[PDB]
Amino acid sequence: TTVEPILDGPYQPTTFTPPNDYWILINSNTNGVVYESTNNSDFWTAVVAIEPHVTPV
Amino acid sequence: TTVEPILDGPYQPTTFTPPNDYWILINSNTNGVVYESTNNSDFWTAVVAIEPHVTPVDRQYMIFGESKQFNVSNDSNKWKFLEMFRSSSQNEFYNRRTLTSDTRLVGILKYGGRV
Amino acid sequence: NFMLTQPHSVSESPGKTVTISCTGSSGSIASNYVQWYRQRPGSAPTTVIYENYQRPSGVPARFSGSIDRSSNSASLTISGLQTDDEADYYCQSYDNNNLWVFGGGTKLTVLGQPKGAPSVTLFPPSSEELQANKATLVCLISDFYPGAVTVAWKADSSPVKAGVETTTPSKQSNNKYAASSYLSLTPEQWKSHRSYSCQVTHEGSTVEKTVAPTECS
Amino acid sequence: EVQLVESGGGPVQPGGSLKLSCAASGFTFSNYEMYWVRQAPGKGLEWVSYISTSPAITYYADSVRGRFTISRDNAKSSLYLHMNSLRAEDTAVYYCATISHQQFSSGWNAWFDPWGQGTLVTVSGASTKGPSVFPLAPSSKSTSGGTAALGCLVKDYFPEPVTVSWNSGALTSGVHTFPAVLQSSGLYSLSSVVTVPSSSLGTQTYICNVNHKPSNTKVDKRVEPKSCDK
Repeated sequence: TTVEPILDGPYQPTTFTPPNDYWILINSNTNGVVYESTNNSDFWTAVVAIEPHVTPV
Repeated sequence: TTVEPILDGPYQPTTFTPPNDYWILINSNTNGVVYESTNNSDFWTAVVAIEPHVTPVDRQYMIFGESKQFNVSNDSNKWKFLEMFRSSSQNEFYNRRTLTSDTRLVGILKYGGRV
Repeated sequence: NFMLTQPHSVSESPGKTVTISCTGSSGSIASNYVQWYRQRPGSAPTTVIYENYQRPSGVPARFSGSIDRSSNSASLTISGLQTDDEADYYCQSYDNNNLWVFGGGTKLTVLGQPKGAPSVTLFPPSSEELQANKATLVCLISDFYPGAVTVAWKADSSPVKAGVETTTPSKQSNNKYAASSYLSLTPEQWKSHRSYSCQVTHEGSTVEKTVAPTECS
Repeated sequence: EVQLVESGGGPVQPGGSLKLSCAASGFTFSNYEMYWVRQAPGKGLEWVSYISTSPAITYYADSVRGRFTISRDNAKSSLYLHMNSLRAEDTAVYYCATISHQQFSSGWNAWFDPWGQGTLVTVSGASTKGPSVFPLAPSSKSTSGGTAALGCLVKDYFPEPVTVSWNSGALTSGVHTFPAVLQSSGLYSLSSVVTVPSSSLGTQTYICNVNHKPSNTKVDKRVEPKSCDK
């Protein structure tokens, strides 16, 4: 009898289209951009993670 | 009884320092740069793969972050893998030749203090 | 959108390298992927290239493709042209919104033999058809190589859109190509104008024939 | 292997109605889109319909508004098109398919060549009609190099095929008989031409024998040449 892994594994920084009904959780390794979503039609979103206590730049 | 996998796995395009006594083989998925090596001290190297029957053109590549330029060309019906070489930060881009094939593969290794 | 213009025919001598392009009028082919489609008249077509150069398994290494960014085009190179390179080769990709953008049907017919200029014949209305109330004109085009030709009909000062149909060039038993163009006119239309002409373009050079009204039917 | 099956082909009355079906077997067909494209002579294949994971959102092409309609069944794993009452241009082979672009890594090919064979659908209705044979007369304007061309135009006949002969089958050489094409008006037209020596036009008579089997009709017409010489 086999058990599930405690979490589904730290996958790698790829580009793709995740199907629906699935949380995608991400942890950051570098600074700056972590991810971006879009549809190339009417939606373009990105994020940037910034270290605490940074000046407006 | 557990059997070894036939291949070690199609791993992902990451950066690291592979130890010695190990061939690293790479198959290309896109055009342009496939891989680059460097000690960042006295040895920098990269490659670019180009589709067969491409005219002599100067092209731009996001190499080393700061995008650089160099010439490329290929007429033979096989893919062309042009290496670029540098022995110093203050130097020119010694465009070195080569690896031509249709397998669409490249291979590097460390041994005897030699790449 | 950006339409994907094609060379509506092209050829070389089989046995060597050839290239066929597919150029987007506006936009950028570098925006997204492009895929190529070989086709036979017989049963159904097959794909030849996808993702702009990803060769598919099973299909030989004789094919390949690349992208010209500056000129806004994709292109394919074919080496070792087999006897069954005779086909059609469509190209298509996506648009600013994902529906698709397509290219014209690129008729690839590759062959060799000595060159032959076309014979053009223009026939005026027959007596029976005129009695029939049919002015129809016929322009017959024969014995030309390579297999592509263009036909245009003219009313001297007026543009003529209506009533033109042209067949795809066909190989006869002699291994030369033939085609026919017919212009369906009314007797009033025939009487109304000074003359009608048939213009045939082959290998970038144009030949013309003209007909005028006559007393007999 | 992956299999696309389809059905619904045959003659279609313009102003009529029928149904077209395209089911799929070898893949999921829930995370894919599906379209339709009509293929024909050199106008070329073009987009028709668009369904992608049922957002209650779809799209239609230019010549299909209203009179087409689409349906996507995940359960049956098929596309169902209900078709009514369109222009004769719909004579074509309809194709169902979807190209999938998602970055599968190496080690296994998840790639299709995604094309069903398609289904043929012709717009016709073609009650029986006997053919009309029109002369394509030779003349001084039409002659060059010691050869003269003449012919017969077989027009307005239904259904296929027709057999055209010259000199009761004796003269095979130098004949060009076109297959036959369907015009927008809904009638069929073809031409048959022959090449002959310029000297014989005074001495000899040329008769074309047109046979149309469904109507069981045979007609032979003699073309005499006219006196306007070179």
